[PDB]
Amino acid sequence: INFDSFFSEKAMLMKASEVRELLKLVETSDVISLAGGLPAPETFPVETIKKIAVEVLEEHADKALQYGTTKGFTPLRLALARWMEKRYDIPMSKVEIMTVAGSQQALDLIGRVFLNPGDPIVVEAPTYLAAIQAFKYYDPEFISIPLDDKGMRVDLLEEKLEELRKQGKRVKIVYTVSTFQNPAGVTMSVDRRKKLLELANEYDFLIVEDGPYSELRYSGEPTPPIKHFDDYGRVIYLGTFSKILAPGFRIGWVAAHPHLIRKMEIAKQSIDLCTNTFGQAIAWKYVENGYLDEHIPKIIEFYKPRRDAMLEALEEYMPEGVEWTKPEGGMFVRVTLPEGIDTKLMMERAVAKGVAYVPGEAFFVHRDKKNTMRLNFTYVPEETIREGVRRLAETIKEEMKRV
Amino acid sequence: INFDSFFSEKAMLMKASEVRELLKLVETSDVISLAGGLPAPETFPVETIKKIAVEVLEEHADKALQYGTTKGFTPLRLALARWMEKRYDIPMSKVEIMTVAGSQQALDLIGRVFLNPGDPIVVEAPTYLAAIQAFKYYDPEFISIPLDDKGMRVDLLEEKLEELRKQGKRVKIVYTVSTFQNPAGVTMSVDRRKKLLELANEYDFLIVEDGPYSELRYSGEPTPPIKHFDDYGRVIYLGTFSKILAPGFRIGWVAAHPHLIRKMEIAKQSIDLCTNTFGQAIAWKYVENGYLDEHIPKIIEFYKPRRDAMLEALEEYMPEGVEWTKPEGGMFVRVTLPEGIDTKLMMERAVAKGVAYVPGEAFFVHRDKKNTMRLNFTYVPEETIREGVRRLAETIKEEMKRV
Ligand SMILES: *Cc1c(COP(=O)(O)O)cnc(C)c1O
Ligand SMILES: *Cc1c(COP(=O)(O)O)cnc(C)c1O
Repeated sequence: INFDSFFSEKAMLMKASEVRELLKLVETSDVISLAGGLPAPETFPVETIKKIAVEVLEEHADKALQYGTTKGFTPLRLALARWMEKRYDIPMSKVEIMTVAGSQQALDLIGRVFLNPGDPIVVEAPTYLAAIQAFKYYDPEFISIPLDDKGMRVDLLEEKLEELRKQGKRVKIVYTVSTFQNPAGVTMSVDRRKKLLELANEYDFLIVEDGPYSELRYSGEPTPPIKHFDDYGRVIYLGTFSKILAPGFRIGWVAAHPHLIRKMEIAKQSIDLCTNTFGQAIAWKYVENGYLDEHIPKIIEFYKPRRDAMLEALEEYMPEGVEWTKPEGGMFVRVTLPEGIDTKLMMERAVAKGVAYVPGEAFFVHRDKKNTMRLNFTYVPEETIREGVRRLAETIKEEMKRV
Repeated sequence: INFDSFFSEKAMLMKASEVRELLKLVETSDVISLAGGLPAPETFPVETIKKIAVEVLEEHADKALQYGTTKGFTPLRLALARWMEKRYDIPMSKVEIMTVAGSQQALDLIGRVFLNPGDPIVVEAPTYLAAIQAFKYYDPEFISIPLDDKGMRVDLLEEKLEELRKQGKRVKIVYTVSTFQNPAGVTMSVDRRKKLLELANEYDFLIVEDGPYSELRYSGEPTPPIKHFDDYGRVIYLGTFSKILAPGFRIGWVAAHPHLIRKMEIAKQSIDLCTNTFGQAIAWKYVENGYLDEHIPKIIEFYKPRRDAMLEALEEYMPEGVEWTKPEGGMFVRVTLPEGIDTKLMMERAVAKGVAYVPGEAFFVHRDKKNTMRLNFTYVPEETIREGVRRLAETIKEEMKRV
């Protein structure tokens, strides 16, 4: 049987050889990996989860195990609306909540609901790889905007929007991981958040704010989600239980205008019918009964030291010519090497010295920048982080000699 | 803000006004609903689920709560391969297993992976509404084939395939809910299953066998899944825990040739990253430790009486001119009224008399047959079923008078 002849056009394109190649290197024996994107299992509130699971099965079995609505388990959606309104002072008048099988599904749904081939969509450069993967399927025109210490360069965005306007072109969506960005670790300043919203009205586009780390600030001044400043529904906010509960439940939520939620709901129905109800019932109690609020500080207390250890090790071992972001939360740090260095090609040399990272090329729509890398500090203890950074520094010193 | 201007072409099309209209009628006060498609909560093995959940959280917390692979939790996939091989004597050489967020996701993935606009796909007439919904998004050309007491009319399929061949057209996929069909309740005979496979080789197409009720036969002679006769990978088998464990976990699985699984895996990654791991770990123990095999007989024992009550009530109260299928398992029965009767229009009259059903028009790609309906017997007790059928019979007697 020739199976290839059955595949659709989009299926013929998609492939994952490069992710397999990277996994092969990262999993090599005797390698300290700083290339992961996973939360630390020590942060999973297992005892709390066990207690709630039992509670749900004893008092809410039928609703927790039966098919649910596509929009999502109402008690959870209501608890999330209340929690968000309170924690971020979000104007809720034009806000409705729907749950999704992880924020990832929201990304795919945003693609289905808003993107026609060729539609211009703005993403940061670099940006979340899974977002690029989700949107690319819909073949939009990717417009990338650089970042700096204060996140997306909204000044450059405005210039690009004007240029596009003059070309009779329009941007439908501006996608931003506004706080503790994956992969850069930078955070959009409040002044830029307000400006982005102004631009959204001026150039009439919608903002997709991915907020997976909104609850994980370890230091610096709080930066309210862009959604907090949204009074009309210009922002589609994506939250997730992945980093504040556990990735396993595959439960995320979308806070947006009813008109958008209804469309996303219709699109979701044919994809998976509903988000898993058992996990939703558990998340319901987790949020409504105060467990989430009690656990967040514990997560911060666990990650902060690892964040500090990585920044301290970089300062201690990295040679001159190397720069890195200073994340005030989240799980990632971006390291930038001198121009001319290809961190993808240097990978095997890093692995040879016992360390792994994610070559930065992948986080760029066109994979045009090659001297950066993403490091992770959540998954490994402080000493391992230091040893890992030490090995990476030697790798870099040697790479710098090549040319 | 004019949100409509942002919606994609496909988003502009999709809508759910008719499902809302039906839900409105079904939920009317004082109505016995035979229009549901849900398993009975009494069949959920709650105590077993509670025990396994605790076990998983005490002994496998990290793997049950952390992000999983897109292909699926290996211990579960291996247990499913073993269980299937044993229970259905499936030739496993060219079979690999991947888990999905319910079989529904498999349907969407099959659409993404195999269907280009205009591609001919065969479905039974009637067929599973959610399947039509999943495939339609990909705009294929629906080719429908009638059913009879022994399922899909494979003789008619062959004639249609020949006609298409002569037209230079080819069918990529033949989708069939081979056992205890939703909505008809009929089952494809073993002779037709073997013939369908022969045709798959002769006309070179792939078979998607949806087997949500493969484990729920209450009477009659066992009919092995079409997959049991597949030695080369012509069949993509879809199983689900929805009717044998609980719909809430949103865990289904796909048993197919590695080449197809790999493509589906790539497509799934950008949709939701992975199926929820917590539910997968629970399903793993449920299957591997023998719970599933012990529970199946209990489900059969619970549903069989309800199946019998509905068939007995139809025979007792239905007027001459009314026919219905005699399901040997599953959850549905198809009732056919005299030509000229529109069960969609009769709906409000049925609701007025205290009973609801699903007008059959929806289960047809073009919604061209209007004298049928789908009844469900799993969700309500025997006496309620009889009272419901009694009210439906009076509704029909009166409808027959109209013209
Ligand atoms: C961690 C993360 C997510 C979460 O994805 P889920 O599908 O909810 O697990 C989303 N966006 C970014 C930027 C992340 O790094
Ligand atoms: C019940 C049913 C399913 C199961 O769907 P899930 O997404 O696994 O819950 C699939 N196909 C048909 C024909 C069914 O009636």
